[PDB]
Amino acid sequence: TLVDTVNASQSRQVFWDEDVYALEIERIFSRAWLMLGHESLVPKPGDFITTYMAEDKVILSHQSDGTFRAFINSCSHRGNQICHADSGNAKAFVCNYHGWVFGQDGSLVDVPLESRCYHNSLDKQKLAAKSVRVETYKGFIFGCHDPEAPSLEDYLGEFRYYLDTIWEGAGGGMELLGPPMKSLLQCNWKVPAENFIGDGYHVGWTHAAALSQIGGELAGLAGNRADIPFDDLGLQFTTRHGHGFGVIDNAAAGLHIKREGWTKFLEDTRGEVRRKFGPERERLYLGHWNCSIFPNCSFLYGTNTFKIWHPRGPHEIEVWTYTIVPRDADPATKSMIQREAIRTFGTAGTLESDDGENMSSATYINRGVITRNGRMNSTMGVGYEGPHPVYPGIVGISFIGETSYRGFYRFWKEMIDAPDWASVKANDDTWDSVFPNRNFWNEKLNAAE
Amino acid sequence: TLVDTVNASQSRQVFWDEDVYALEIERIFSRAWLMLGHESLVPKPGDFITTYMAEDKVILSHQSDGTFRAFINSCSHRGNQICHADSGNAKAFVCNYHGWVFGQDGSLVDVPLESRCYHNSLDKQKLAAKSVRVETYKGFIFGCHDPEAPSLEDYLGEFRYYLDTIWEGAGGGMELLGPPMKSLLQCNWKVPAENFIGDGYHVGWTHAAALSQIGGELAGLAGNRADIPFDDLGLQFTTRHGHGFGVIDNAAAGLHIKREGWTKFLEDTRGEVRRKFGPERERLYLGHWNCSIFPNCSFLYGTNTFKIWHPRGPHEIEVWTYTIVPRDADPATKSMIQREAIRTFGTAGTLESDDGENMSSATYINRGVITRNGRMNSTMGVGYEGPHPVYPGIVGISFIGETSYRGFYRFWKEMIDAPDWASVKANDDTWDSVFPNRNFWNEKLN
Amino acid sequence: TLVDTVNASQSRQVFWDEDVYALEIERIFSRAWLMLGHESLVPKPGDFITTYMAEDKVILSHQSDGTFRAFINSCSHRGNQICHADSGNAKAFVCNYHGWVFGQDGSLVDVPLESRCYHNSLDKQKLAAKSVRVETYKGFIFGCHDPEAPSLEDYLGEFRYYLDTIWEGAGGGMELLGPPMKSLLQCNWKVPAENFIGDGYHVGWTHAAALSQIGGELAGLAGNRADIPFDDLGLQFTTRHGHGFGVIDNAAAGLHIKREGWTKFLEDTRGEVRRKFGPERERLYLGHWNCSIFPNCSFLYGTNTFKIWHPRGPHEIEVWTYTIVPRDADPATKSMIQREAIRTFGTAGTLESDDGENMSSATYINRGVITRNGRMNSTMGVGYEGPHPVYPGIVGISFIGETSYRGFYRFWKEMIDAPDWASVKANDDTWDSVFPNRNFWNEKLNAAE
Amino acid sequence: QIPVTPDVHYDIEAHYRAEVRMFQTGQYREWLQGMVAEDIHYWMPIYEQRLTRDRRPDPTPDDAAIYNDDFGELKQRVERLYSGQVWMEDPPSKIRYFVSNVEAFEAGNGELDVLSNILVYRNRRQTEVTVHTLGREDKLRRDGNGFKVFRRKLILDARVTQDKNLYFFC
Amino acid sequence: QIPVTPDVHYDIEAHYRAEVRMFQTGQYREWLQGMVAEDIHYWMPIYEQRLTRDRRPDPTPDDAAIYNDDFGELKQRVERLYSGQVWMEDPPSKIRYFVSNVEAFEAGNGELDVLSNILVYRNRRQTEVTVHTLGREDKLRRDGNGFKVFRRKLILDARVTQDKNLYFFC
Amino acid sequence: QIPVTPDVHYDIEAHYRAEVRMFQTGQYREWLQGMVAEDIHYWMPIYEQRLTRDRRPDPTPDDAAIYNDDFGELKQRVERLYSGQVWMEDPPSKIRYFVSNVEAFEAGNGELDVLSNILVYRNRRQTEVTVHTLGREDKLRRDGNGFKVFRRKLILDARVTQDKNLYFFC
Ligand SMILES: c1ccc(-c2ccccc2)cc1
Ligand SMILES: c1ccc(-c2ccccc2)cc1
Ligand SMILES: c1ccc(-c2ccccc2)cc1
Ligand code: FES
Ligand code: FES
Ligand code: FES
Ligand SMILES: [Fe+3]
Ligand SMILES: [Fe+3]
Ligand SMILES: [Fe+3]
Ligand SMILES: [Zn+2]
Ligand SMILES: [Zn+2]
Ligand SMILES: [Zn+2]
Ligand SMILES: [Zn+2]
Ligand SMILES: [Zn+2]
Ligand SMILES: [Zn+2]
Ligand SMILES: [Zn+2]
Ligand SMILES: [Zn+2]
Ligand SMILES: [Zn+2]
Repeated sequence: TLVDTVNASQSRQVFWDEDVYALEIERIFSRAWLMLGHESLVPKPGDFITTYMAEDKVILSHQSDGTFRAFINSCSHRGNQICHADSGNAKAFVCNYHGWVFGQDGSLVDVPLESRCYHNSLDKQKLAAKSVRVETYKGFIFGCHDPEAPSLEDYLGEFRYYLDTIWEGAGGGMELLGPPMKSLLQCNWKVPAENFIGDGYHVGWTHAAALSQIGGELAGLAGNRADIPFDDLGLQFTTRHGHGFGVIDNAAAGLHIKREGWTKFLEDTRGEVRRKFGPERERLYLGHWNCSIFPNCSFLYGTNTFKIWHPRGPHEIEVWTYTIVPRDADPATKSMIQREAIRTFGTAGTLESDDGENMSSATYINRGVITRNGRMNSTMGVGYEGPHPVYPGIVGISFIGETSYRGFYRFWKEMIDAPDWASVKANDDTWDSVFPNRNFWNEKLNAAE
Repeated sequence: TLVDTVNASQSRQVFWDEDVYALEIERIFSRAWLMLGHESLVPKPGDFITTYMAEDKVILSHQSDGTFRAFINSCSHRGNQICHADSGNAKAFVCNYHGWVFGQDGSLVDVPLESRCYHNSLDKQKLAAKSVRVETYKGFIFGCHDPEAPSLEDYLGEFRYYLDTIWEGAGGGMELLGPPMKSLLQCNWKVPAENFIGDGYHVGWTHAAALSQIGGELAGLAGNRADIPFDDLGLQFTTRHGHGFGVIDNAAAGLHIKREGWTKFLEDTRGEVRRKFGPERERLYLGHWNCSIFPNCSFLYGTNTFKIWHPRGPHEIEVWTYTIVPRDADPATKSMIQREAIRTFGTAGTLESDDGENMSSATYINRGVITRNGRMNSTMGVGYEGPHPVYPGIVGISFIGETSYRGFYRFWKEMIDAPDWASVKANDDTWDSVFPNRNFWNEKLN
Repeated sequence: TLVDTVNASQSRQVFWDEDVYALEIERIFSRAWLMLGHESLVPKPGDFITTYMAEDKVILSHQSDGTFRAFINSCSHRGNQICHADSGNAKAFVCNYHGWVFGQDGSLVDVPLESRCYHNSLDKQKLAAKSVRVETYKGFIFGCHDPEAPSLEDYLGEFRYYLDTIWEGAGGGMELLGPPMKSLLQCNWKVPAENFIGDGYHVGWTHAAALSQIGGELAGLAGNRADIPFDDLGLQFTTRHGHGFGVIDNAAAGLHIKREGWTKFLEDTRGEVRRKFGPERERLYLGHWNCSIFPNCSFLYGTNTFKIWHPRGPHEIEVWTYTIVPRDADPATKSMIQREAIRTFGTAGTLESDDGENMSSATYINRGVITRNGRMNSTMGVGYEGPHPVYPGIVGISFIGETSYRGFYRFWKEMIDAPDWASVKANDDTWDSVFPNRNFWNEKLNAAE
Repeated sequence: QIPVTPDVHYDIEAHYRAEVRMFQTGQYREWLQGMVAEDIHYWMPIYEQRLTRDRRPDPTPDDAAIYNDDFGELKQRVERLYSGQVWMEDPPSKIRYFVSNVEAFEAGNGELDVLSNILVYRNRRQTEVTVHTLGREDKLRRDGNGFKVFRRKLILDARVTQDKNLYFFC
Repeated sequence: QIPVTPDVHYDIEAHYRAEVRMFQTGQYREWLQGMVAEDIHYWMPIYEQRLTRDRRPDPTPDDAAIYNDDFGELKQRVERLYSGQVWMEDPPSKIRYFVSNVEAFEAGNGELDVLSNILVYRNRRQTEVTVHTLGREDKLRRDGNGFKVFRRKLILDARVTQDKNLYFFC
Repeated sequence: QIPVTPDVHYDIEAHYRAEVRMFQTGQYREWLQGMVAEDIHYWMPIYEQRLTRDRRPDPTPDDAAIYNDDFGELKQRVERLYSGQVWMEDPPSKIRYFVSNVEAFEAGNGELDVLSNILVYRNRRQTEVTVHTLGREDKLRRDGNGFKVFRRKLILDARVTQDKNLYFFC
């Protein structure tokens, strides 16, 4: 047993084993929708960015017709990489080896000496670069390798309820700012994934240094004091397709010292958000998030950092750090949020620098044979979770909880066990049977007030 | 086959192959007694040291009661390493991720927000750190993962006869002196293991510069000359559980230039060793040893260097170099032995620096496919050996021999073939059948 | 399929996959004759070099009787490497661990303390360093491991017709000039192999800056412009055992800026070469070659660079660059050719430095799973090829083609599929059936003039 | 554009040598105080790989950057090493700088434009080692019997940082 | 073998520092005319691993060498990088030099024999990094005001070059 | 202690530059005579990874140490390289030092406290390469020729030595 959804525990082979990584690449990264980027990274027709779909290099390009297309960054001639630039504007991509010109959708448009050497016998339509399915959600561009997969709408599914709160907001929505901060971290891709999905428990201990100096609202978390009630101060969420996040109330501009533009933006837009998405989602709109979109995209709403974990084997990843910001926010406010986000969660971040060893140590400790045969515990908040009357999916009582952990590894187990999407789609009705307490929030809300 | 005990030869796959190394980890380092350290490294109650048990990290801790417990250095929550310090004093070990504190025996004593977040719905008895069995022999602490294994004293077995000569001696015994010199050598763990078990043949050739420079009684070995009688100069030994060592007669303080404390200690304590263990073991007490304890510990009594080969895969190891010194020796003598041991066999040792390529080249030459299909030869002095009347186990004629080589790979082959200890324990009365000449020492002495 | 000979395409798994490399090492490097060196590298009795045969370290030595013997550079005692010197003169090789003396033929001749410690019981006859089967052709020394393999002349076969043009020529022949230039390149060994066998197509595109600067005859290739007639400018050949090369007419001393002695040597020797071999091979004698001998030797006659690609796994090689010069040429001309060859195709070569990425990027692009499951095209000039009524094997109309590419991977597929040399030799009469245009050159020659 | 005199070059070399000692010994408060001015702009911009034909301008302080701090925000970074309970850094990682190719130029108004190469070697725990190479561009002014940097631009060589973090001062 | 004076040592140090800046900034044409003589011999011989008992003489210019160029052949190499359009170098590799042990000695005819240690760090693309340790032996003359090298022997440490190429000046 | 003057700092730099050349060329006997005092204490302590709350004293020359030699024991180490037939040194392995951050201070009685960073790059055989970074604390002493070190404390960065050995001076 790699993952135990009933007991809420996982084997240490998940971070270390190379054959498990082979199953992950086949039944997750070559199946589910992966984050390519945003339309702000490729705004004008012709603009493109090279990015990773796990270990596959891909060129996301903004098309001349208006659509967004992506394809594998590899020439059909000898396999050579077509484009090496991180970003730019190009109507056609030329390979550096022989000069095969590729189109904006990866179609082989032209080849040098076609009439002379090839004698026009080269079937260029069959020699197109392996195209990738591209779909957008509120500007955020995703990518998928499986034709039999569902839509990006359905893949997010009930998680769209939450995303709409911030990714639409008061009509403006949000966008990514580049260029990103690329850096290699010697750890498994799931350790930062599980961390950013619902690890409010480490915030007080690991980031006790930074939180104490900054002060404000989040200073009380430092040292893991038992006096402060975390159940009333926050909540946690998890969905059908492994998407989940923790939320801290009234801490949107938490870590920001220079937050005038960002704080005023929320106070001006909270009235519109209360009207659109109700007071239940306005509560989230004013709070600090710690989200991971399955499998390998994470972000912190409020702190406004946006990360994507590109796996490079079972023991290493390449962390791409963007800065997520509102569209309708001022250019000065966007620059302010960028500086504060990078100062906190950049390559030399005041917080991010603390997690460095926490990610690597968990992975490379499994180098020992007796160690990796052991197991991991994710049972924080077992019994105190279930379907909320208002909020969709499963909800936890506190942000310092492991409801998101369980939901992440449950969908992981489902994807790893299932041979195809047809087997996954069959369990749409009975996916949350592993969460036994059904009448939890009914009894809890009746006891309150 | 991997090992041939009859003809005394081994395949080159033993130093290279991945699947063999996977079998080694499981059928050796996860079954045998591995050298963790000594009471001197953790003298007072509360003192601890982080160390290796192969590729597993472990925390050896002196308990408040006095006993010693060891456990895997990994938090039961997410698997993160609990303690990164080499040594120190601690009544509890806190994990750096979320703050899970563990006791001296590796039990989950307390966790932050257990009342609030967990609601006391956490079986902390079952979520303790993976404990390891810990037994000690004359101060020297060992560790074992397999619960079905025998005792440490029985695992040593007939080798205890020899160990008692030096690890008890006059009464005090010996102790390690840290901190150790850690260093990565790109080679298989067996190559140093076989070297220190009984490779006196390489000493005259490889360390011809150091021996000729230092001079003295060990200077004659340099160059490998046939005129000197090696049969009279030393002997070689090997036991049932893979342990073995060579000995040079009256060469204890051979490599030491400054040796007023170490030599005079032996001169004062030799009379006590002669009374207790007799003249047969007095011979060893004055001689320079050359030992390896199976699997992966080794030392040199005389030069007083102590090494443990922690494997990091089939083509890499991490060498921890402690300094083994006598307890009852004076503080000035202990420090003198430490400087001479490091100057000879340290990271920048005058001898150890010569062996660097000899370890690595033997392993990485098997990168080629045609090369690794070849074989190695350990047949120096085959037949010229057998059961000694006085000394237990099997003994060889000269220290320049491969009796310990044969005995090392023989028990190695047995551990690799046996699925459990019951299969190994079955062949206690038929382990030395590979050595044919039983009436060798009976005729030689007559 | 790993290689498709009908459609002329190969899978990208060949550059990347470890199991394919395991087969390559079993079925190609352990079978085929590998280039060890030349007489000139070890000219006198006692002379040796250390070189590789794949990942195996070997010691080639010039014997007392004049013959050449090779053996594995590894001691029979504990495996330790015997000789670390790149070259020298020695009547015996001593292992530095214990001192086991090995002879020139790799026989364990002497052991320290044999009578004393070993008691003369050590069977030295059975403990010789594993000998490699050595054979030579026109000075060039080869090495083989397989006992059932054919002779060196049979292995070359049809290709010797071409080799005799340069490796004998006027009578002098050719020789290698050491010491070589050793350097690691993060790529598969087949990518340089296919490049030097017949990639005239990349010469105009990749080396446009270098060729345009030098000028002369080869300056016209810069940019691969359609105006020029590439068919008349050269040809391309391939043979049974995968040996093949392209030719550029009257461009031998093309890249040589200082070509005084080199061109004068050709002008003096072209007459006797014409009378010996004929005007069809005189054309070759004056032309610029780009050859690869299967599996892993390659050279450029004219520019006079000689390379051997020693594989260090599927994703790495060690390039040994020699300089190939004629025996009868003057010492000043040899040194002039040496400087011009290294300046062009050395470690810091003006041309070779351009190809650095083209080799590595083609290999490491297959790090992604979706990428490496794709395919590579090699259909340039398919159909425009066949058996020549004068030249042996299969010939192509232009040197900018992929006849050699097809023929290289065709024999590669034959070796990887066949379980032994007996199964290979069965295809002696039906190897070039994959080239369907039988009546190509008969129609071409009769239509012309 | 005028290069500084040999005597002035020694003082700038000696200033950086003292500055390196304070980084390695962990005296950041004492560095921030002497060798850093209150109008400091500590800047380490993110250079992305572009084609040479690309006509876009180089990254400005308004664009994304790893470091982009003033004195107050730079002081906040320094206090984490002192007042913070950072578990990664008990004990502190051993760092060692190798400043070279120091070239000062007179920028007028008693201000000096200085260019130099920096090779940072970092060691932590048992076997972890990471190496970084940077191209520093400074503006130093004479303040009392010494120097103080007020503009500082650090150009990283590697696009992808092969390290856990870049939390170290240059 | 007379060591140069401290005043002359700085001028040679400052010359190599200005020389390093030109390689890093990619100003090869100005280097080729301003800091190199027209009778230059740029040489990098191929040393091989021999036994100590071997008595064969060390590599000469007649033997094999990675570099063995005159002035015109150096100009052939420089103009490739400058006017040409190399795809491998679009964009362009980040390079950085770290010169050390600059010991100069006086020779005849106002010439200076200079020994130097060089560490070259090269970065390119996303995660590609390579290091080269090298020993330099030069003969410099005083082109007032001003030095110009006319002999340059580069000694590589590693036998097998762990890099795609060695196409960079020292 | 007060920092040394520019003229004195140059002589110490020139002394170390010469000292490095003697290590690279393999002139260990001439080094020991000229450049080393007869009461030398060559010391390289084995530093341990300890928690910040642990308040044990720093290692001392009678705790474990890799180097802990006097002049007579330094001769033993030098004579191994000369008269000895070490096989790992056929052929002799290449080493290259990069001394930086040299800062001298007047201790007293004609003695100089000198701190400096050292980066050792070692190469041997075909593709074997190892790097070492370490801090050096010296007490130099003036005499007829120039200087002579009588105390030398070398501080290794890495806990676990990623090399076959540390058999090299400084
Ligand atoms: C995961 C990642 C970051 C945080 C977080 C850090 C600081 C302030 C607020 C939340 C919580 C969970
Ligand atoms: C194996 C290892 C070391 C020695 C040895 C070296 C020097 C002095 C005494 C024994 C003998 C065999
Ligand atoms: C393959 C390799 C090299 C060349 C070539 C390069 C320059 C000049 C002449 C031929 C052609 C094909
Ligand atoms: S590899 Fe892209 S053109 Fe040949
Ligand atoms: S991992 Fe050790 S506390 Fe959670
Ligand atoms: S290993 Fe070569 S002689 Fe023992
Ligand atoms: Fe965090
Ligand atoms: Fe030894
Ligand atoms: Fe080319
Ligand atoms: Zn200053
Ligand atoms: Zn500024
Ligand atoms: Zn970096
Ligand atoms: Zn100048
Ligand atoms: Zn010259
Ligand atoms: Zn190099
Ligand atoms: Zn001096
Ligand atoms: Zn001292
Ligand atoms: Zn080191």
